Amino acid sequence: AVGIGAVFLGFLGAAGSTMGAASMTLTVQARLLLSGGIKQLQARVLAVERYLKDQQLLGIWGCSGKLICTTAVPWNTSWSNKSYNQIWNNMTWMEWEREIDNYTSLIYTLIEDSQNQQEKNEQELLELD
Amino acid sequence: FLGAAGSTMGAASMTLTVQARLLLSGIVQQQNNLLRAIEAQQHLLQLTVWGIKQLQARVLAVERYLKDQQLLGIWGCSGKLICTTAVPWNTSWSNKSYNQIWNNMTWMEWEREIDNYTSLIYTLIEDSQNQQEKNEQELLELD
Amino acid sequence: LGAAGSTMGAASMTLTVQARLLLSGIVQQQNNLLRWLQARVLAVERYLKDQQLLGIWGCSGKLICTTAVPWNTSWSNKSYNQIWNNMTWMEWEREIDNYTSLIYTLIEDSQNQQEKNEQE
Amino acid sequence: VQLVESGGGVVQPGKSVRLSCVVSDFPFSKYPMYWVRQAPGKGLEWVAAISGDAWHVVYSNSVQGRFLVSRDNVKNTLYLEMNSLKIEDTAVYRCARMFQESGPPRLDRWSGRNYYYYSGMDVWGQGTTVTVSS
Amino acid sequence: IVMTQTPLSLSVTPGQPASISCKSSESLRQSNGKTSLYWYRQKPGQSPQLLVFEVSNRFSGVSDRFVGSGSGTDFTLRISRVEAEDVGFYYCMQSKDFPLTFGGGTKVD
Amino acid sequence: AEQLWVTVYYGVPVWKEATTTLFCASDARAYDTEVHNVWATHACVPTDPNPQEVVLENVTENFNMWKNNMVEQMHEDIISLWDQSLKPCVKLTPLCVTLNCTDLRNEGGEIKNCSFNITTSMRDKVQKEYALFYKLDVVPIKNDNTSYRLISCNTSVITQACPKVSFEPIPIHYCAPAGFAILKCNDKKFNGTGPCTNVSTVQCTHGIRPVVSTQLLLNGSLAEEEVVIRSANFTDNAKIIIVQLNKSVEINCTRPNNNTRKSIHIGPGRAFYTTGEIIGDIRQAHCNISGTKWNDTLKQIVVKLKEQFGNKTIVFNHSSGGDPEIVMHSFNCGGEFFYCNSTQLFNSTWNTIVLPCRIKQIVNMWQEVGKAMYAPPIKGQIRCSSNITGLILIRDTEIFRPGGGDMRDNWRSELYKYKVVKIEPLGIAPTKAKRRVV
Amino acid sequence: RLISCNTSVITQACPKVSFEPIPIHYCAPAGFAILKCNDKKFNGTGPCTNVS
Ligand SMILES: *[C@@H]1O[C@H](CO[C@@H]2O[C@@H](C)[C@@H](O)[C@@H](O)[C@@H]2O)[C@@H](O[C@@H]2O[C@H](CO)[C@@H](O[C@@H]3O[C@H](CO[C@H]4O[C@H](CO)[C@@H](O)[C@H](O)[C@@H]4O)[C@@H](O)[C@H](O[C@H]4O[C@H](CO)[C@@H](O[C@@H]5O[C@H](CO)[C@@H](O)[C@H](O)[C@H]5NC(C)=O)[C@H](O)[C@@H]4O[C@@H]4O[C@H](CO)[C@@H](O[C@@H]5O[C@H](CO)[C@H](O)[C@H](O)[C@H]5O)[C@H](O)[C@H]4NC(C)=O)[C@@H]3O)[C@H](O)[C@H]2NC(C)=O)[C@H](O)[C@H]1NC(C)=O
Ligand SMILES: *[C@@H]1O[C@H](CO[C@@H]2O[C@@H](C)[C@@H](O)[C@@H](O)[C@@H]2O)[C@@H](O[C@@H]2O[C@H](CO)[C@@H](O[C@@H]3O[C@H](CO[C@H]4O[C@H](CO[C@@H]5O[C@H](CO)[C@@H](O[C@@H]6O[C@H](CO)[C@H](O)[C@H](O)[C@H]6O)[C@H](O)[C@H]5NC(C)=O)[C@@H](O)[C@H](O)[C@@H]4O)[C@@H](O)[C@H](O[C@H]4O[C@H](CO)[C@@H](O)[C@H](O)[C@@H]4O)[C@@H]3O)[C@H](O)[C@H]2NC(C)=O)[C@H](O)[C@H]1NC(C)=O
Ligand SMILES: *[C@@H]1O[C@H](CO)[C@@H](O[C@@H]2O[C@H](CO)[C@@H](O[C@@H]3O[C@H](CO[C@H]4O[C@H](CO)[C@@H](O)[C@H](O)[C@@H]4O)[C@@H](O)[C@H](O[C@H]4O[C@H](CO)[C@@H](O)[C@H](O)[C@@H]4O)[C@@H]3O)[C@H](O)[C@H]2NC(C)=O)[C@H](O)[C@H]1NC(C)=O
Ligand SMILES: *[C@@H]1O[C@H](CO)[C@@H](O[C@@H]2O[C@H](CO)[C@@H](O)[C@H](O)[C@H]2NC(C)=O)[C@H](O)[C@H]1NC(C)=O
Ligand SMILES: *[C@@H]1O[C@H](CO)[C@@H](O[C@@H]2O[C@H](CO)[C@@H](O)[C@H](O)[C@H]2NC(C)=O)[C@H](O)[C@H]1NC(C)=O
Ligand SMILES: *[C@@H]1O[C@H](CO)[C@@H](O[C@@H]2O[C@H](CO)[C@@H](O)[C@H](O)[C@H]2NC(C)=O)[C@H](O)[C@H]1NC(C)=O
Ligand SMILES: *[C@@H]1O[C@H](CO)[C@@H](O[C@@H]2O[C@H](CO)[C@@H](O)[C@H](O)[C@H]2NC(C)=O)[C@H](O)[C@H]1NC(C)=O
Ligand SMILES: *[C@@H]1O[C@H](CO[C@@H]2O[C@H](CO)[C@@H](O)[C@H](O)[C@H]2NC(C)=O)[C@@H](O)[C@H](O)[C@H]1NC(C)=O
Ligand SMILES: *[C@@H]1O[C@H](CO[C@@H]2O[C@@H](C)[C@@H](O)[C@@H](O)[C@@H]2O)[C@@H](O)[C@H](O)[C@H]1NC(C)=O
Ligand SMILES: *[C@@H]1O[C@H](CO[C@@H]2O[C@@H](C)[C@@H](O)[C@@H](O)[C@@H]2O)[C@@H](O)[C@H](O)[C@H]1NC(C)=O
Ligand SMILES: *[C@@H]1O[C@H](CO)[C@@H](O)[C@H](O)[C@H]1NC(C)=O
Ligand SMILES: *[C@@H]1O[C@H](CO)[C@@H](O)[C@H](O)[C@H]1NC(C)=O
Ligand SMILES: *[C@@H]1O[C@H](CO)[C@@H](O)[C@H](O)[C@H]1NC(C)=O
Ligand SMILES: *[C@@H]1O[C@H](CO)[C@@H](O)[C@H](O)[C@H]1NC(C)=O
Ligand SMILES: *[C@@H]1O[C@H](CO)[C@@H](O)[C@H](O)[C@H]1NC(C)=O
Ligand SMILES: *[C@@H]1O[C@H](CO)[C@@H](O)[C@H](O)[C@H]1NC(C)=O
Ligand SMILES: *[C@@H]1O[C@H](CO)[C@@H](O)[C@H](O)[C@H]1NC(C)=O
Ligand SMILES: *[C@@H]1O[C@H](CO)[C@@H](O)[C@H](O)[C@H]1NC(C)=O
Ligand SMILES: *[C@@H]1O[C@H](CO)[C@@H](O)[C@H](O)[C@H]1NC(C)=O
Ligand SMILES: *[C@@H]1O[C@H](CO)[C@@H](O)[C@H](O)[C@H]1NC(C)=O
Ligand SMILES: *[C@@H]1O[C@H](CO)[C@@H](O)[C@H](O)[C@H]1NC(C)=O
Ligand SMILES: *[C@@H]1O[C@H](CO)[C@@H](O)[C@H](O)[C@H]1NC(C)=O
Ligand SMILES: *[C@@H]1O[C@H](CO)[C@@H](O)[C@H](O)[C@H]1NC(C)=O
Repeated sequence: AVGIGAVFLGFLGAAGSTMGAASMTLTVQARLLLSGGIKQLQARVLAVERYLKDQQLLGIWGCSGKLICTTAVPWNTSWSNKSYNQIWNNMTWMEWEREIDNYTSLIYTLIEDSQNQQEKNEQELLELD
Repeated sequence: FLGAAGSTMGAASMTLTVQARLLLSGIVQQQNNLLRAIEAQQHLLQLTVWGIKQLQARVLAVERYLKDQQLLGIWGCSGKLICTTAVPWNTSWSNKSYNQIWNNMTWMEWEREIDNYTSLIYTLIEDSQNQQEKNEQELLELD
Repeated sequence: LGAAGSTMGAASMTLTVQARLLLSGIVQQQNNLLRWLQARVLAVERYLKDQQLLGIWGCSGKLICTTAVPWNTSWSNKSYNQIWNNMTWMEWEREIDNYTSLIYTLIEDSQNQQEKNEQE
Repeated sequence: VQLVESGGGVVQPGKSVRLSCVVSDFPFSKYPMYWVRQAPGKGLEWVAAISGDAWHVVYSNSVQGRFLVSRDNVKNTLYLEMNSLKIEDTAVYRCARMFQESGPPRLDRWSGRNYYYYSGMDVWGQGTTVTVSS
Repeated sequence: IVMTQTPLSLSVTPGQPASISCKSSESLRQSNGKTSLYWYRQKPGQSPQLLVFEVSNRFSGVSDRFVGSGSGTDFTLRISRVEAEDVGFYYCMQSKDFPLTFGGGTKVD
Repeated sequence: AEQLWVTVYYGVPVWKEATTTLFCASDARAYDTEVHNVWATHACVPTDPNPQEVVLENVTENFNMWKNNMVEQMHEDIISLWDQSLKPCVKLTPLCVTLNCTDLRNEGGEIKNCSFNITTSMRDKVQKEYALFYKLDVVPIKNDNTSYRLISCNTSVITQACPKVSFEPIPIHYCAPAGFAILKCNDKKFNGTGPCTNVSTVQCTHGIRPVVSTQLLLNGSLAEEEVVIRSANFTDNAKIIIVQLNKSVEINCTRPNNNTRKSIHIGPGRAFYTTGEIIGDIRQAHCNISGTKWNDTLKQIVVKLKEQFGNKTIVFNHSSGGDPEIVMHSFNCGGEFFYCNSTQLFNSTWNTIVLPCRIKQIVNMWQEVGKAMYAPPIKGQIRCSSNITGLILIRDTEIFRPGGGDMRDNWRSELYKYKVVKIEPLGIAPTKAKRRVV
Repeated sequence: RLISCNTSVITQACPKVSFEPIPIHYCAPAGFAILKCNDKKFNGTGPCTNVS
């Protein structure tokens, strides 16, 4: 005896939209990632153990607690032959994470040890004055 | 830690300078000694009725801690205690005036005042501010 | 654990390696579920103890951060280069272990419970 | 409390009137309302419903698109406007209040869509009567 | 949905118990934990008055001999020791979803 | 040009396919007060879901009804729901005793009631008895005159089920745990595999009544007003023909024998039951189908059976092969098991039926060989109306016969839409911005 | 004969067990709490005033 239409957004609702329209939608996929006869308990740890990993990798990159952030790691045009405005206006995310799937390991090493490791030895030694 | 549950909202912010009465500190001084490894000095000796219940007890200690950090983590208010936002208060949520909320009110009664409206406020922080400011910050780094 | 013999001013360059491999180590259990996790759940709780504790200490994300708390030499009056370019970390922990929880309240209060009263 | 209507009578086909139900004492913006139609010698037919904040409106299929309802929570009024009148619309209209209280809309987390709860009726106004003939 | 009832006419005299049942096509159990079936009565020439709102609870100004029960599809209203002023009709009204319908109204003389 | 730097994003809506654990989320009304509903296991998770749904409208996900994992997780769990419930009930090992069985006063069926000595829980003195025994569970033994023995003694154990429980197939909604979104195709022209158009996202799947039947599917779920028939290769001969017809075909099946209560000897705190008396006159149980609509149905099937090759040579044939448990039509009805003869249902075509049903008591578990459940019925007669929204055929002028050896194929007909994907919420991309460095 | 043959399975308890009552402190898990009243005249079902 209830019912009204959509108001804000849905779960995975932007997953056929462009990047410029999905970038304002990230919180709904951010909230419900964690909450949602032993075999319930074996699920209730894997859902935790996946959440910590994605939380941990943001922590190392100097980017914990923010939803988005930027670094100083330069984008390498060898990774993408796509033009700029095609990416931010035409390609969806689900397609996009089949295209840079191979380069992903190179990316994550080239964030930490490249910059945010280096932005602490530089950071700690800006004292003495 | 519930010492001011009969106090008023305009006065409970005075004693809240202690870290919500050292709220989370009671957990780490617990799980240092919850992780007394006498459980490992026995391997529980069996699987017992209590160890089934302790296992279902530690999970809720894990999950319900995370649901309060994540929501503070997403709101641009990670780890703080009193943070302000950019969301304008709508008078349709509560037509109570200013001093009645603060000087002349408990907490748990104020929960039942907006327990209906609470979920709308949750979306109206993220998609209004913390989704929003990150794009506008990234525009201010484009230059 | 490579710089365990270094001095305290020298072993600080390997702080990143110790932190990364605390959690899960290298990933074992290569998806072989064919045919009984309390130890897996505790390791997260050891991890989440500290990140929350650095969150209260105003020092989440960092590895090395300063304070507004002066030292109290009744803990250990051993001066600067008596230890720093002279001693490893296992020995510095065996000088401060009795005073450990006493340090933690002071860092809690006078650095963030203090600086909460500077926000305004 | 007191619950009556106004504007009733008799008109032709193709015409258009608007009734006026007025409540007395309860907080009117808190509650939703309804409309029911008892035909003479027949049972009852549900007509319409408004939310408490006048945002949600659900019509019967037979009178779909023809009628109109509205609220004024300040003036504590309740309107049933009607268009494209037919002879079989001749019956007794009644203004009626929901039994229970209703809350604000709900907003389920998993899909950004609100929900207005709707339950039945306790206080029937004695109601006017509209006749459509020549 | 469809929801009719039975029997249409029960021309009785006071002093005996009886019951009126309303039969459901779609089963009623909302997700709140309750079955939205509302039983009430009109008098002839009058706007109706609420007998019981839920099949469990009652309303103010109601004699104790008005009892109701039922499953998700079976629904039954029982009147113990049927009183002299039980004239008029008895409509069974459901509140599952829209359009929420009625019964015909069982006449009791 | 400009220098570009990588930029981290969180909560990026992407997925890969994963295989995780789903959990039961059933009805939660009338589970208390003696409802030991073995499907519900007292209302497994009491959710009673509100199945919301978000349309995505720009998303194509290449589905497959044949390599789906969700059908595999049912056939694990259903026998797993049997196995915990088959445990505490009464074991029937000490009953395999030589018999003396005579003809019963009011065909091959219930003619033989029997008698045997047994000393279960008293453990002092044996005692003869009287029971009621059908066919399909006894064997006339060798070197003796009219002496019987149960057909499945020298298999594994023959534990029955307890009378508290009920096999009543209430609809079960599979919901998804955190970090997993069950998807569902929104095209009703979906032929079983390949892509879809505008896939949506639900919290929790629709009504799934986990009924158990061979050669048909009783209380099922039906598509829109065309008849859709899917298979794997659909050219290969030894595949399974999944039939979804657009309308329902109503079935009545009844057991007119007034079976009653009974009191058979006690195990150790374990009262065992073997069907008490009939009222005094025997009518053999039968299904009873409105044979006009069934005759109407199969010409409607070759409308949609046809359009993949030519316009010629469609037929219908009855089944074959082996003992009658795989021949005759099997289904349950309210704590009671039916093997019905369905040869009449499969006359060929071109471009009120009564079926003789047979009932046994010692019933094998559905896929494992070894143990076997058992249940004597409650008092009175039995009636259950039902539906039909599908049947299972084989290929072999092109011969169609009613096959079937797996109700996963029934669950494949129920789960021909769904796919469970895990969120990989973390993602990166480049832009012109850069972290402030001092 | 023993009393409960046809009643249920009579099962011996192992003799190397114990039976003494030992006080069992129920602790709520973390994040929860247990409230306790301290009125001397408490009916068993009313409200309280000093809730510790
Ligand atoms: C948050 O949301 C929830 C709902 O959502 C919930 O949360 C979501 C998250 C979802 O999960 C959702 O699913 C959840 O459900 C809101 O909860 C709702 O709260 C309101 C209260 O604010 C509840 O309304 C009350 O309900 C009762 C009946 O409900 C019972 O059952 C439910 C469930 O079964 C229980 O929960 C509940 O507690 C009850 O047990 C209803 O009867 C009440 O109405 C009567 O009382 C009020 C108060 O008096 C009357 O209002 C007055 O009316 C007069 C007349 O005009 C005015 O003059 C007054 O100004 C006005 N106001 C006041 C303050 O007095 C109201 O009219 C009615 O009064 C009775 O009226 C009848 C008819 O006139 C009368 O009977 C007459 O009697 C005489 C003598 O006998 C003669 O015989 C007459 O002939 C006869 O007709 C009777 O005497 C009158 N009694 C009184 C005392 O006046 C009340 O509305 C609601 O049930 C509840 N749930 C839902 C689902 O809505 C919550 O409010 C939200 N939070 C916030 C902050 O908004
Ligand atoms: C604080 O909160 C407020 C409330 O929040 C509300 O509750 C929360 C719990 C949560 O659920 C919120 O989501 C929810 O909004 C906020 O107030 C809302 O503000 C928005 C503005 O963004 C409002 O949106 C407007 O909606 C109007 C109504 O749209 C409905 O009606 C349209 C048709 O309108 C109908 O026309 C007929 C014509 O005949 C009218 O019938 C007449 O009625 C008479 C009076 O009774 C008389 O009886 C006559 O006899 C009868 O003919 C009928 O009354 C009228 N309907 C209404 C409701 O009046 C439909 O087309 C539409 O689908 C919907 O059904 C729109 O008109 C309006 O558009 C207009 O205004 C724009 C900006 O003003 C303008 O640019 C446009 O060009 C256009 O002119 C808006 O779309 C929303 O309604 C408010 N909520 C409520 C409950 O009222 C508030 O914003 C917030 N505070 C802040 C600071 O944000
Ligand atoms: C396909 O779907 C249909 C309907 O969707 C199913 O048909 C129903 O199946 C159930 C299961 O057998 C039937 O339920 C049984 O009904 C019997 C008749 O009860 C009547 O009398 C009572 C008296 O108050 C009424 O309330 C009730 O509404 C009926 O009018 C009951 O007697 C049965 O109860 C027995 O079991 C309990 C369990 O403990 C015992 O305690 C009782 O003493 C009693 O012996 C049972 O509840 C239901 O009637 C069917 N509906 C019909 C035929 O319209 C099909 O079963 C399903 N297909 C398959 C293959 O299962
Ligand atoms: C799904 O895709 C369509 C296009 O295929 C998107 O529609 C565009 O929306 C923007 C936003 O206003 C308009 O400027 C374009 O003109 C639209 N395209 C067309 C062809 O009209 C749609 O937005 C996508 N869905 C989501 C949720 O983003
Ligand atoms: C069950 O027990 C009866 C007696 O309690 C057995 O009957 C006897 O059988 C033996 C040989 O079979 C005969 O020599 C006796 O004359 C029988 N006694 C009678 C008929 O009173 C019977 O054989 C047993 N049945 C079994 C073991 O299956
Ligand atoms: C494509 O999307 C539309 C909606 O965008 C789907 O239409 C829905 O169909 C269901 C099925 O009955 C209805 O209950 C909904 O009400 C429809 N949506 C709306 C907004 O009315 C459609 O099914 C999808 N698929 C195809 C093949 O068109
Ligand atoms: C099932 O029914 C079919 C047909 O209704 C039976 O097949 C024939 O039944 C007649 C009737 O006695 C016999 O004379 C024939 O020998 C049967 N076979 C054939 C090939 O025609 C069949 O016997 C029934 N039972 C089973 C177990 O299939
Ligand atoms: C509410 O209870 C408190 C409890 O105070 C304790 O009382 C016991 C009585 O034997 C005493 O032994 C303890 O030392 C007291 N203190 C503590 C810290 O446990 C009373 O102090 C209040 O007066 C009571 N309130 C009323 C209204 O009686
Ligand atoms: C607040 O305290 C009230 C006592 O003082 C009252 O306060 C103002 C707001 C006026 O209402 C006036 O009548 C009094 O001076 C209590 O009556 C009240 O219950 C308290 N709680 C509230 C308003 O939530
Ligand atoms: C169980 O043993 C059977 C042999 O039993 C004897 O042979 C048959 C023909 C009947 O006469 C029976 O009464 C006799 O006692 C085997 O036929 C059967 O395969 C065995 N079952 C197994 C091994 O599962
Ligand atoms: C370990 O000892 C050798 C020689 O004593 C020394 O040169 C070396 O630097 C020491 N290691 C560290 C980390 O100082
Ligand atoms: C810390 O210093 C204070 C003086 O400020 C002194 O009184 C106290 O004894 C010292 N702490 C300890 C543990 O000795
Ligand atoms: C470091 O400590 C050791 C301990 O005996 C001592 O021998 C050595 O001289 C110290 N070195 C310095 C530089 O103080
Ligand atoms: C079976 O019982 C009857 C009872 O009259 C008896 O005559 C017959 O011999 C018995 N047969 C066997 C094989 O025990
Ligand atoms: C079985 O018994 C019947 C009648 O008692 C008899 O005619 C038949 O020959 C017997 N069969 C044997 C002993 O094999
Ligand atoms: C279903 O249609 C698609 C459309 O290309 C086709 O590729 C696929 O083979 C079809 N499957 C069957 C079983 O006909
Ligand atoms: C279907 O028919 C036969 C049997 O498998 C085979 O020769 C043919 O290649 C199959 N087609 C497929 C699998 O696409
Ligand atoms: C089954 O019984 C019902 C009850 O009368 C009837 O409506 C239906 O037509 C019957 N179906 C048959 C006989 O096939
Ligand atoms: C679908 O059902 C309708 C009647 O509901 C019927 O006219 C049509 O023939 C059916 N479709 C097929 C393919 O038989
Ligand atoms: C149908 O198949 C059966 C065997 O399954 C066969 O005996 C019969 O002759 C066939 N009928 C036709 C018309 O092909
Ligand atoms: C079964 O069918 C026969 C003949 O079609 C009919 O006489 C009988 O009444 C039917 N019984 C039921 C229960 O449908
Ligand atoms: C069985 O078929 C009839 C035919 O109209 C239909 O009304 C009924 O809903 C079907 N049963 C179920 C459980 O859907
Ligand atoms: C205890 O006292 C309260 C009022 O303080 C009263 O409402 C309650 O009914 C009493 N308890 C009993 C059992 O009567």
